[PDB]
Amino acid sequence: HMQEQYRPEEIESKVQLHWDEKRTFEVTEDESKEKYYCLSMLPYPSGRLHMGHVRNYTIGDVIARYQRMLGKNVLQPIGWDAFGLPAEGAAVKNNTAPAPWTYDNIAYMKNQLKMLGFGYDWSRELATCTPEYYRWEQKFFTELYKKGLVYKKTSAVRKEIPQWFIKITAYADELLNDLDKLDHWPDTVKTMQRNWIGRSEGVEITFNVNDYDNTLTVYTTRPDTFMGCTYLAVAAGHPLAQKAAENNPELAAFIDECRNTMEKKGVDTGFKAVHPLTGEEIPVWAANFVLMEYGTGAVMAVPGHDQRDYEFASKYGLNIKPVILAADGSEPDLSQQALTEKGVLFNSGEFNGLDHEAAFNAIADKLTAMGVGERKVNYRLRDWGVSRQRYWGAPIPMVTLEDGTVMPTPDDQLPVILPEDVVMDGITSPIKADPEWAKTTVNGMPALRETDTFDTFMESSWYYARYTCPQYKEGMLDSEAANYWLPVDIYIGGIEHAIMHLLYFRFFHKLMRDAGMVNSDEPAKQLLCQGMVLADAFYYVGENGERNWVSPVDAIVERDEKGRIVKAKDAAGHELVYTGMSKMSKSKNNGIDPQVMVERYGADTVRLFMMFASPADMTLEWQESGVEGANRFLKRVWKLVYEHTAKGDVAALNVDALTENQKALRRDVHKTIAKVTDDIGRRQTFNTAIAAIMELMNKLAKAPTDGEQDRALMQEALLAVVRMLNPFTPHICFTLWQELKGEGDIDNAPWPVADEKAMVEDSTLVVVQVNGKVRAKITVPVDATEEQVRERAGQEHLVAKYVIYVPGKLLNLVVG
RNA sequence: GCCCGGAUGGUGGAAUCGGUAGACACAAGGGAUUAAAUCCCUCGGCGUUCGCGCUGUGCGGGUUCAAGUCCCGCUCCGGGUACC
Ligand SMILES: *P([O])(=O)O[C][C]1O[C](N2[C]=NC3=C([N])N=[C]N=C32)[C]2O[B@]3(O[C]12)O[C]([C][N])C1=C(Br)[C]=[C]C(O[C][C][C]N([C])[C]C2=[C][C]=[C][C]=[C]2)=C13
Repeated sequence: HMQEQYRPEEIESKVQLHWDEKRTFEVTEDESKEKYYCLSMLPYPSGRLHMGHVRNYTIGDVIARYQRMLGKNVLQPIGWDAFGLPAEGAAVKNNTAPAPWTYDNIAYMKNQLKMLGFGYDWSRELATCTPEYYRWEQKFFTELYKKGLVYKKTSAVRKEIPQWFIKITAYADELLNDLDKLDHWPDTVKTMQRNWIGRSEGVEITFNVNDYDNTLTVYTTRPDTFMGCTYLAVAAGHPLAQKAAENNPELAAFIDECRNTMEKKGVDTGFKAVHPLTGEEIPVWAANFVLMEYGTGAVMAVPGHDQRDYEFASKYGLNIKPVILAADGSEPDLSQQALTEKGVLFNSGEFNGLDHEAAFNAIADKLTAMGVGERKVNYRLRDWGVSRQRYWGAPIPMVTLEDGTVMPTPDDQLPVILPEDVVMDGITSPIKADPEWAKTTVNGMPALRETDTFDTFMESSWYYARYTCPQYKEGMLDSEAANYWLPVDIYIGGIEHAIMHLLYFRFFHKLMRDAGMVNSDEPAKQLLCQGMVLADAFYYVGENGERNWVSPVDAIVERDEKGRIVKAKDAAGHELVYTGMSKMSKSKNNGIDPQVMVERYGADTVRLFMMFASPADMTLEWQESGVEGANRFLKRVWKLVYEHTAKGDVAALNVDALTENQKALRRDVHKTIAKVTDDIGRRQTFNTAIAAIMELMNKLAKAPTDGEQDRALMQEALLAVVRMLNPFTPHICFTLWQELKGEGDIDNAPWPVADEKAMVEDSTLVVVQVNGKVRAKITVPVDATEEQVRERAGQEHLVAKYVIYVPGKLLNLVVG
């Protein structure tokens, strides 16, 4: 009783309900099956899904459904990165609280994800704003504090705000070195992490300052140039600069100008530091290019060999000394710029003649012996600031006794619950505004608990591991369950997370490994960064000179003979400027609502277009015509199955009794199976895999369907096609598999395997070239020798008119 | 300015660690059909006797029998970034 028309509104919600009733995608830690952990970055509950979520999650679902078909035990989890700033403002504007707003958004977006047919294990679903989740990061933060990895300090955000830090710098070498294990991670992401880590090898040099109580220590990556140091430079916010700023209004003004935010700017402090090797006095200047946060907040200036110092000394008349020769051993030309390149020393006394590595070592060694030097490794990577002065976050489990002592919240008081029934005044966090909230009792003593909450990247740093044991009440992780599934096989997300989430979850993994929780070094094997979804963008210039962005749907376009947009207007008469394909946005007004598209064409059409239009890691250009083309293709697949099943049951296929035509058509079915298998599994080229299925569908629509063996071959092809399309379009394929009388549910059906005997080509095509230009195309047996292929090539008349040989492919003959 | 990318028909894209350039789809133009929609052929440019011939992967070069693919440049494009 198959329907003639393909109507997704009659197929999809029934097929989705079936997946919920049968718990089809719910998995456990089954040791008899090879596991596969396919993860996609968890969504933030903003209210509605965007095309970027649809692309990310379709990619993940294609892999999870295919890996299942190969007989693997697949974990495809989903959850909600539910804490965050956008709930705080939306609660105020909508006269509600961040919690019911978030839970309403989770419920609406969850329905949207189900309407897309993503095969998630919904029993492992998590909301990171529930105490059942954040209680484990609170307990883990108390353990890190006891391990010496957590400290508090006032840092600059400009306001100096006291913050909680986790020492990520204690793991920097490992984060850096373990990038060489990440062969299935993109080079871009790895480069961004190497650069963001910024490992640096140098020397700390300490100086004595005349009429100043403390010493002054600088950090240098070029100690070889120490004899060409003519002055020192400190940050504006540096202690020495602030001491001198009292008897200096010129310096006091500069420090304030710096605080109230590539040109150089500086004021001489008036302090004189003594060069440890010459005993000479050099001035100490306050500089704008020196960061207080990096190293010691002070540098040694060698204007002759550092370009920042060159421009600083040239502007302020400071001394520029040459101490490094140019590559050819000649003295450098410092009249226009600094000599940056590393080389042999001169004007360096006992250090003359030493090459770069020898000069670096000898000067570092000499100073180290004198007590005024020591090698130091610094990192651009700053410690992880994890606290926020915001309400909608997980409470920090730290307390301050009346004693003045600071300690973690005791285990028997965990979790520190964030109250959800609150009224937001927009100005202050309800847990800060109510003075009684922070008043607690710890170790029998009155205490004030932390009112700052964790930043949301704390919950996203370990969610991937919590999906392995989401209802485990005895700890953060069940090591047995975690190690069964971890590391993640493929993590699908965006490159925009390279140096934030993609680095924090690597660090968090190692902390868990070092706590005994996991037995692996890295959280994810392969990282697949999907590209942005693009849409056309138009704007008109208003009478006031303002740009008003118009949605492409609202643009009436005029095209040339070659279909390119030549002129465009809107229904109001405004002349539109087409800007091309760009990132979807609210500023550009060109966003496409995936819910509008799923209701218009069905989830399978939307799913298939996004996998077909472009390679997963490249940008996708949203085109209405391309989505309609995908819709038409699914209707052609439906039509071929409708007509085939309308002819009743089929006979058993006999490969031994096949016609020359019937065998060649079967060979194309099996060669397609092999290509689609390699494109989805090994290459991850879903577009070429869908193209191969479309090419085969074109052939099947031309094949005869009258005759026992024609109908039996068509049965083998339609059962294979429906299974190959299933990861992309699971709802239509679930239904078509039932119409074709396939065994069980297509979700539990095996992935089609190519019959090696069906793909034995008895002959091959040899392109015959003479001087590289193709002149002939011949057909020779696959078992033929080179002599047989050359004799047959010579027999061709056009070849005869006019020696490299590739078996079964090419034969080129250079003209002599 | 720096870093890392990228450049193939009218468009998205294919050609998988050199060997038939443009698969597959969209757009367009013919065909069936009483406008839309769907189905069926044609389709890089130029020339053509309509058979095809010549050329063609941003621009120059190099290795090679052979380069879209590998290497060095120049131009244009894109994302990221801020004296560490
Ligand atoms: P990092 O490690 O990288 O760096 C270091 C350096 O820098 C400086 N500093 C220090 N500290 C500081 C702060 N705080 N801020 C700012 N800055 C700073 C110093 O300087 B040096 O080293 C160090 O020393 C010397 C004298 N000035 C020198 C020279 Br003679 C030369 C050079 C230098 O430095 C530079 C480096 C930077 N960068 C890395 C560069 C580059 C970039 C890109 C490309 C290439 C290169 C110095």
